[PDB]
Amino acid sequence: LERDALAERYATLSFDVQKIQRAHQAFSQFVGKHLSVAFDTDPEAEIRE
Amino acid sequence: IQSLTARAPVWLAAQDTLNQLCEQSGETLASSNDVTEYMQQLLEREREAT
Repeated sequence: LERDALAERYATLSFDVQKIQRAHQAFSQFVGKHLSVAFDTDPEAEIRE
Repeated sequence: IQSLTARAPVWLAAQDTLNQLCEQSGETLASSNDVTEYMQQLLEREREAT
């Protein structure tokens, strides 16, 4: 019974670790595909003008 | 021409430092997409190192 809560907390921590890892990997892939145009001006407004 | 002239040194400087930065890295960078790929490789290496 005691170890039940320990395992629950460990599972929560492991899931948090996995989520952070996946977020970091997504950010890495992003920057790989993404930085070239990040934060640049909006074309649509210019095209409409 | 004026526009190009205005952009003339800026491109060259862009290359110049780029070359040094390209030389600062063992791998040679040839495309902006390749630049991003090298960047993210560096990020992954940094994450593993830490």
